[PDB]
Amino acid sequence: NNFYSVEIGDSTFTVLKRYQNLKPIGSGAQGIVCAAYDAILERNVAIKKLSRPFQNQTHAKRAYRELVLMKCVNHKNIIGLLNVFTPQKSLEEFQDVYIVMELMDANLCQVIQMELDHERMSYLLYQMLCGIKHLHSAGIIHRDLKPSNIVVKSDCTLKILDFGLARTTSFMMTPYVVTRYYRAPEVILGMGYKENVDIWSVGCIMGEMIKGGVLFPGTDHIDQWNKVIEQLGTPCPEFMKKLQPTVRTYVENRPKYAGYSFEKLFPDVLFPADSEHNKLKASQARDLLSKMLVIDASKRISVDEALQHPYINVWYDPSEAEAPPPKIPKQLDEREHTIEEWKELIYKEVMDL
Ligand SMILES: *[C@H]1[C@H](C(=O)Nc2cccc(C(=O)Nc3ccc(Nc4nccc(-c5cccnc5)n4)c(C)c3)c2)C(=O)CC[C@]1(C)C(=O)OC
Repeated sequence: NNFYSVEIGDSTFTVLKRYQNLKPIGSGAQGIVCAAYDAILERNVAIKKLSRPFQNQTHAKRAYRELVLMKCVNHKNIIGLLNVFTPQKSLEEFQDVYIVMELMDANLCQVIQMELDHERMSYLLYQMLCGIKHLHSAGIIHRDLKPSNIVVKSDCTLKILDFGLARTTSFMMTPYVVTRYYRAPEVILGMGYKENVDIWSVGCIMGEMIKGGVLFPGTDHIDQWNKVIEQLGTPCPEFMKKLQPTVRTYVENRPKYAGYSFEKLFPDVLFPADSEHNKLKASQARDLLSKMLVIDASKRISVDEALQHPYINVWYDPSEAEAPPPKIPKQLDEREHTIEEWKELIYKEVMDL
């Protein structure tokens, strides 16, 4: 009726007539989405087709949370929901959901390819830190931040696609993707997490921008773990006492590394060179890299203190940082229910807007 279906993008896509010229922009990140032009609002918009959201229990939990969270999150550095629609008119035959949001030119991974400058790099990192603070403002910790979860436009405006792994494993189900490269020590040691875990992830991304490759490439679960202490250093005794016994020895049992200093791990040579100012802000980069790339969680730099760091404080505007916190309605965002009950609630979620 008011919907038309397109067969390109390797699947039948049924959209409102407002969106036309559907062009596939899908990739390795969770889900396959395409690009289209929304005539009514005169803006190009990316649309995602969620296949079988209630197919299984874990599918619904990830589809349900992101749907309620992106609906009620209002931030420049977090992607937002413009319109939500489903072609089916029946809950009984309800099958698929489509998500539309502001289209962006590329992901962080692509921008990492092009080596950048201090002024642009600081702005990219600054935006990520304000997004985390807004999420931590509502009590949300992502624990899955990665260069493929982060999208940017050509004016270097940064947005975050995923809302995290929620509450919890390095062997997740089909909707999730493990992506262990940018994970913290606590995520791999099962010791527990607080809000400073995300600081670790941006540290690996910032180092990846400078170095040009993944800082800690691990073949398996703990090859990453060996990679971390190989360069940063062996954790000092106070940290090793508090881990649970079964892996506490294993941390102690493996070969000890003194570790490399950040000075030669991140040398000034690749940084911008003939400048002093870039060389000085290279000193501003390494000092903060020191404060976030510490395996000990409790004395890690926080995002609030990271946001007021001289490297990042230059862009400090309270609009992005000291924003009003988001409230989530889903009070039981801590629970699971029936597959059929899962299907009905997301159906009610999509249909009231
Ligand atoms: C990074 C890198 C890599 O392979 N990445 C890569 C390579 C080629 C093309 C792309 C790409 O398509 N990028 C891209 C284009 C357009 C958009 N636009 C956009 N806007 C809003 C929302 C979305 C969206 C929403 C949900 C799902 N997908 C997209 N898109 C975007 C976001 C991106 C990307 C490598 O060489 C190594 C592998 C990396 C890490 C990678 O990307 O792995 C998949």
